[PDB]
Amino acid sequence: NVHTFRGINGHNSSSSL
Repeated sequence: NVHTFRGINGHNSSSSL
């Protein structure tokens, strides 16, 4: 979920093509 789980590491590699 958006409110509880942030996602620092997940966005740093998935959003980087």
